[PDB]
Amino acid sequence: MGRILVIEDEISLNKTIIDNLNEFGYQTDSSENFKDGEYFIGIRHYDLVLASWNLPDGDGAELVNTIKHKSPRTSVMIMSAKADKDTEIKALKAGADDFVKKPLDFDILLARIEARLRLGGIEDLVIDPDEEKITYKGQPFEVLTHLARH
Amino acid sequence: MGRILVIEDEISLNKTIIDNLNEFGYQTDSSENFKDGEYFIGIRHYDLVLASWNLPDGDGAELVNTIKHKSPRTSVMIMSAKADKDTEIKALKAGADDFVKKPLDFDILLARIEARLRLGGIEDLVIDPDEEKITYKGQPFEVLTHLARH
Repeated sequence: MGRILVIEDEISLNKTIIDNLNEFGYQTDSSENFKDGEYFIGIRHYDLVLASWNLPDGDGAELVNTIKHKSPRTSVMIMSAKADKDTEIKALKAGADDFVKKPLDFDILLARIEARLRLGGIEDLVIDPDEEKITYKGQPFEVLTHLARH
Repeated sequence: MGRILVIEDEISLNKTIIDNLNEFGYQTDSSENFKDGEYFIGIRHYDLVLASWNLPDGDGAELVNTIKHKSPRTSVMIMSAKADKDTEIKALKAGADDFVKKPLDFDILLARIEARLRLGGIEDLVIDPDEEKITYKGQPFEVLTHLARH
């Protein structure tokens, strides 16, 4: 049960996506605009965050470069009410953590986002999830983690 | 310039994908069968490895469970000469590192696999790429790496 944030201009449509999101218990904030979502990013902590395109605050590629204020202010995931082929390709170039599309079958996205095996990555542990500073001061991998815990 | 291994039953058809692979200098071995590719996995070292389905040695879901001999013998990437909707969904459930599909536009896959921003992850460095044991015995992130190198 992760958390997936919302970046959308339509509260009805963002609730429709929030269906798929909280289908895995994803914490959400109903966005009435792209800016609404980009601030919902900062208001709370989340495991994955949508982004938009061609919204009232979505300036397309200009929004693409804008939303990554210096180092990207999260917004790892993306959303789209269409296939957004060019947008989808560009986001994949950006290596987004996830993404959602309306024409895509929602059962398929349910199975995917619900479980897609998307794995990758104490005395000295200085992990800071709030500031994205996962770190152990000092740092068979499971054995290594067990030794670190003890 | 990485390496992408091949798992396919047709040498010409797999050479078609090998085009996209060596388009980024991906080392390849022409596979005339699923077993051909699964052994090409072991013959050399690679950055990414296709897998198959419904091949002469592709037993579908049975091949899916078979190819992961105990801990998966690489084969992170997958390939398909069709949309393989069920197969694609299942592989995504497996959290594959990569994949290729024939109906998918090859320019799109060129742009993706060429550059999709897929990054993620000395005195004591005990990294073993040959045996997948990336580790530093002792172990700002760039600063940390610089300090470790010195």
